[PDB]
Amino acid sequence: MAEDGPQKQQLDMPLVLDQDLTKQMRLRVESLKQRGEKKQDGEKLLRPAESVYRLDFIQQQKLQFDHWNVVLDKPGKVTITGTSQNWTPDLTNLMTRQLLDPAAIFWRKEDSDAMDWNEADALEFGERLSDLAKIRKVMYFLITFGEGVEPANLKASVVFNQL
Repeated sequence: MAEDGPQKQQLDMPLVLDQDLTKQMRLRVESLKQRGEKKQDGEKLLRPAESVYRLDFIQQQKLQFDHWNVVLDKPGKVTITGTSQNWTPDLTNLMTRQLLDPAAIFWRKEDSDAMDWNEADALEFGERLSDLAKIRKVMYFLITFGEGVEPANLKASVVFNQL
């Protein structure tokens, strides 16, 4: 319950995964209800490399979109790709550099509670957030568990301080 802002309003909303992968994450909620025994929280499914980021639009306009601490059921990192709505993470994933893609990256190691945030790329993505004001209808983005590793179980967390 740490107060990130001057004790004002705090709006922290987690972000969901691609619908297919989310099929394994939300299925997690059911895992705890039926046989949540060996059903680990992560997503033990071999998926290509695409997680969507879906969250209602926090249309506060007083929104302090600041933290994008994203995690995986395993200490590691994941890649964030900012593309247009003509690119679906479900039908596509981290595409080449021909598409507009500012690659921002977050790395969370629990054996090393250190987070490496590549912002120069996320700064360009800062401009992408303004475009959100044009997609103010919802939050949608592309993600990809680094093909070869298992973040196909990325449970993201966003801590913003609402003004």
